[PDB]
Amino acid sequence: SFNQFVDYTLQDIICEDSTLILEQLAQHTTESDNISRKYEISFGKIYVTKPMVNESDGVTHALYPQEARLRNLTYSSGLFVDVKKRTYEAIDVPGRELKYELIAEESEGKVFIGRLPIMLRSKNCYLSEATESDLYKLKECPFDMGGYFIINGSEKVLIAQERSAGNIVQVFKKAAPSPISHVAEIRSALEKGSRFISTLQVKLYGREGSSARTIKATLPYIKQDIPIVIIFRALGIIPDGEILEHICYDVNDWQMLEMLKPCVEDGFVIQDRETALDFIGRRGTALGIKKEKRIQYAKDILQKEFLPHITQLEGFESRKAFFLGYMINRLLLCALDRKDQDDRDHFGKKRLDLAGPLLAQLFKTLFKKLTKDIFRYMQRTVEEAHDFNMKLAINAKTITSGLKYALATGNWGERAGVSQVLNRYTYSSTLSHLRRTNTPIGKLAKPRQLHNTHWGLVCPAETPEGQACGLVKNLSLMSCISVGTDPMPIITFLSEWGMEPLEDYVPHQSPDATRVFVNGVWHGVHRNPARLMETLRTLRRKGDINPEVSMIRDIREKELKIFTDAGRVYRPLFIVEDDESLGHKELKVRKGHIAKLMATEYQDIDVEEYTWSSLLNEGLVEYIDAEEEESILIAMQPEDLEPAEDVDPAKRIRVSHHATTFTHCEIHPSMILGVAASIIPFPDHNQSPRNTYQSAMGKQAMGVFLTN
Amino acid sequence: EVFDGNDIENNETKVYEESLDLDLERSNRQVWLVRLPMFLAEKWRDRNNLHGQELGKIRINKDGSKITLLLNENDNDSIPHEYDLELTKKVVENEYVFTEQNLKKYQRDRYIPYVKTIPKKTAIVGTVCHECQVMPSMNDPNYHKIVEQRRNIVKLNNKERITTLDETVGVTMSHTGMSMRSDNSNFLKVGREKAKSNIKSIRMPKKEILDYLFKLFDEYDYWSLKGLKERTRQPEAHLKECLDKVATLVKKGPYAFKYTLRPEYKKL
Amino acid sequence: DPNEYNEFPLRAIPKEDLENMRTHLLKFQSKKKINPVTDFHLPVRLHRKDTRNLQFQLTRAEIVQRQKEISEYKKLRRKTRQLKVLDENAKKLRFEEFYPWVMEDFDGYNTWVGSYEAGNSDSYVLLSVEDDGSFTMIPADKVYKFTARNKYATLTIDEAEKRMDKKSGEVPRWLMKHLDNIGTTTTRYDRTRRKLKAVADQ
Amino acid sequence: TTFRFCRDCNNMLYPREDKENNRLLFECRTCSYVEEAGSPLVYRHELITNIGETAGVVQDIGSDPTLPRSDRECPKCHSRENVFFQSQQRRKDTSMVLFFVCLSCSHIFTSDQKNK
Amino acid sequence: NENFEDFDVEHFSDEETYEEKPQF
Ligand SMILES: [Zn+2]
Ligand SMILES: [Zn+2]
Repeated sequence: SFNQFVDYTLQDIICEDSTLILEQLAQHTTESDNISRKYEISFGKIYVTKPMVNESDGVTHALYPQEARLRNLTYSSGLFVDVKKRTYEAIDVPGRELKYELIAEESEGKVFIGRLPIMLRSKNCYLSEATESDLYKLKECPFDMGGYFIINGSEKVLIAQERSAGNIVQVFKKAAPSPISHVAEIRSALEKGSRFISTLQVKLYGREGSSARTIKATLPYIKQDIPIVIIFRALGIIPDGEILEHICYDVNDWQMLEMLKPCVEDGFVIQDRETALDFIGRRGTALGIKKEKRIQYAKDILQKEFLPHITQLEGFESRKAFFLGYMINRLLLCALDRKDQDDRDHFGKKRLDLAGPLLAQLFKTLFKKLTKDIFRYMQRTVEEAHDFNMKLAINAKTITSGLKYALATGNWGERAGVSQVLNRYTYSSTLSHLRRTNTPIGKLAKPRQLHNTHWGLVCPAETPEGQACGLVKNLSLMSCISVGTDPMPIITFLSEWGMEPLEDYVPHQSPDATRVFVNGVWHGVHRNPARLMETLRTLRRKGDINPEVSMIRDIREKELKIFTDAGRVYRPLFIVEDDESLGHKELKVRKGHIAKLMATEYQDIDVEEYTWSSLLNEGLVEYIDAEEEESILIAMQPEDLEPAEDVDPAKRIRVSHHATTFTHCEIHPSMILGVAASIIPFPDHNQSPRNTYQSAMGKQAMGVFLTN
Repeated sequence: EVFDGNDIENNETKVYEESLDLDLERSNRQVWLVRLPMFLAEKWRDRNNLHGQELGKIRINKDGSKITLLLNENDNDSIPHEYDLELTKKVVENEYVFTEQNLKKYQRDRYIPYVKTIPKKTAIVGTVCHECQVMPSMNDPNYHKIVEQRRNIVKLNNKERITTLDETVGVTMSHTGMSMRSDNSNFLKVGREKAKSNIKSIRMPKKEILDYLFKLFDEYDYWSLKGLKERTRQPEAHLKECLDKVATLVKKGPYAFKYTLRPEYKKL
Repeated sequence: DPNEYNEFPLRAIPKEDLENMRTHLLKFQSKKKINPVTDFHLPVRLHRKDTRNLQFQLTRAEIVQRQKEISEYKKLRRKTRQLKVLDENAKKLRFEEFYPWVMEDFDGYNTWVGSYEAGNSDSYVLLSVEDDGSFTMIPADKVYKFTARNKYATLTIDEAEKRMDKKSGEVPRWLMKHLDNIGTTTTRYDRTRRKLKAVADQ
Repeated sequence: TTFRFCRDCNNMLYPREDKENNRLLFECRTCSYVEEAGSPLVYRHELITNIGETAGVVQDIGSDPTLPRSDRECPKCHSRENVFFQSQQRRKDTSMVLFFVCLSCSHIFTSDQKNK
Repeated sequence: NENFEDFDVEHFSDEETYEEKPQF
């Protein structure tokens, strides 16, 4: 996560608010001063130094973590960005449109913007390239794994923060006293933009015994809950048949149409797109719009604020309308009891914010504040006619103190307990702390209980016994968190392999079409999803698609979901193929691959290096998260459950499951445990609270935490 | 071309030589709506290409309505030259192709004669009946090139990593904060361009300055201190010492804070 | 190869007849087939006008009728500000598509307002069949969905905001059938027909 | 119920009386399109639902690996191999009758004995 | 300070539970 944040996310944050334009009006009392000046400061490429420290007397030298721990320094490195100053001027002729030109003062020029704390053993740290003898020379323990920050000489670990996944439609049954029976909400969030969270709630009024059960949705920046038909007509879908086609995908599902009948009756008197937009414009919360501009205000709200995770550009009203219809369809499916309400505790519906995303959002806030200060100083200099000093414009202490304060104290802002002092009682205690996850807690769910989806991702018995029981979780041994990839290549690939776009999709002519979702965004439909899923799986198993990408085919409700976002917890699994030579399902990994692995391992203690990525690229293993785990069948043991079927009475009773359609096999079942639970001898012979007590108490033992 | 609509003055006869009505006689041309892959759409939509040259041949075999493209060899050799045109819609309804062209601007019952209409020369180029997609043939020798290209679409990374400065860390801080290096840039040097100007005004005598003030008051009755001073190039103390004697300032009117001629001298 | 089929050559359009002319795509959203050469009261008028406050913009028939009748009658400021930088292409689309395409016939029988569709306007290539069987290739740039407006006498917002009020009870099932029976808030076509038959009586 | 829509404006039709024949005609509230009603039923409200229990059955339902397999008797193919699932309609009080899908003919045959 | 995982119950400290339900 830290390497992703340093290598890619920093430039993305810089390029999001790169250009800072200041326009100076002529303010001309006489026509002799009819010139308007346009000053632009633009941030370019960002540079990072090796970790280093500047002392009192101004000398800057390389800082190593041993010195930074001893001298109570911060193991940080400098950030430098390229700034090009643009000066545009134009003749201020009233009525005539201004055409600016450069005065050739395009000065450019690395400028120091702050110190980013460097997590140890990351790509920027000195200890990444260090050998064992180099680590001994630097008085660093070779057993030390890194993974932490040094802030003021304290080893700070960033606890992974668990949050609900974004861009997922979740339908919730409200309480009996509430007039709203069901609520379908989506926490619509975007990654390549302002990172603002806009929640669209589609709500179904009236209880089951009631008759006037209408559906009203909570658009952002709107004081009232607009009926869904008015929103559909405001999106350009006037007739009732097209609206019901967008919502109900089966013409024979008359019960869904019967529940939609009060909704179309409610917004019956609005029959035009402009009337619907002006109706939305009446309820605008800004309250500064004149009589005639409410149409454009409603269009602007529907474009830049209504479901921003799909698009922010114009001309995408059809996709937003189809997604709104999909939300209403899911809401009515739960309302008709065809599907249960969404499980809040499903671990596939969760994301874990590691050091990467946490430092990313913190640096986004700090850099927005820094750009605001740059513009404020620049406006002061151009208004009060003082000379512009480049060094006073960028206050590097802003970014430096923000990162240092949010890492030294756990308060993630300007959420507590994000950064904790790293445990150093034993080695296993440090390992357990570096894989610890935290779930902030006031909802109606049950997050403290161990869920089914927690299999192989978090430890079944490793949690504190106090008030943090179940809220604080520890990763299993093989579990990994995805760092996130760009969904644009996958979306481009899908549209060139038969995915019909959502603009020219009609559900009644394509009743068997499978909806295609990429990162929670409905991008279109596919007529033949089976061979598409086969193509996608063959690309991922050969490494063409990044192995962290999770692709889920839900055959029952005809959905193909692809997730490329960060924060997904996955685990490796063996691949079980058809294997027509043996006539039965078998693991793709064979004894030759195992021999290559042991040959590489014993060479490390001259043949080709056969690494874990060699298994990953040859399709022998695969990365499965909790969403994809819902659509696969896993065998616990290869040699016991793959081949088709006197027993030792001392052995435990095993079931063969009487089913040979396996798609995956567990690598080893002992890998469902975390660091502290893997110390326990025979944990399967113990009562589970005793395993939890030992996992808590293994961190309080005495050993040799580090050799240095 | 900004223009005003709802014109009951028949101004379109005088401001538009071309007729504003839609031309409809080309609407019977048959148009096939064809969807292209990335490489072919890249080489068929760029404006520097497409000089009327032949791009291939179309073979339509009536046995199974199989429509094939037979591209010429002049463009490339990595791309295929036989493409299977699949018809996703044999009959397409209510889809037309219309053009947009700039005009010749040179030479209840309630109505408002202003609707803000932007008129443009428009014409139906043709009618769409066949929605097509272009898939390369499976048996083409260059089809594996397309498979490799589509695999390379998701394989390569368009973003490079952050650049790490490899020089000594103090050399990078030679320019930062504490620095002997003064800024040689001329960016936002408002003080440099403002302190270089010096307006210096001699004490040329009383009769000549009052004659000049009377000439300027004959030119315009109301004068500001800055405007009169830049018109006469005189110090503010001496200019005020003449202006209080020969004129007066307005404190309350619409022309307040302006020195205007005394009403004894206003009639002269 | 045997000539048992037809072999039609394909050529691109010249670029001399591409400059300062854009070939968009027109798409009517209607269940029934719409043919502007037959179903439309000629002359037609496809302009880029304001769609705000329809049912109150008189059609070209009444415009020329009013033209005939009026011819017969005659015969401290803020020095600096922050500019939010934005991409030029989306600004050009917002400025161009601020007013939608509006296609009206002569009597206003068919008034279609076109909405810009940004989905797959860049992957579309038009193949225009020539008279000699040849194919000319035209790159499509924009796709517009056209929806019919005021075909059934829609009603304004003031009555609508009256109707969403819960002070009014159940909205009657045939309220605007009854309103058309009364003669309030009719279509543009009916209003133009009324004015034309009133003028024709003199 | 078989909801009907207008063939001119694609808005939904509503029932209306007439007196010259005393029959059932569905009326378009938008553009007054009228046709005969094919059935006198205008509104049905089911309190017990039997649709949606066999939902999701597709041409490749057998490609799902998570679905259990059985050796039961298909009474259209006499094929032993088939997949099965419970009632997909997720009401809390539905029965646990199994729905079997033959992978050779895609017939939906159940394990119910009250119906059979 | 201290950092111990052995959970010691804070006695006489029901005010956390009193403040959880301040209205009836
Ligand atoms: Zn109708
Ligand atoms: Zn069968």
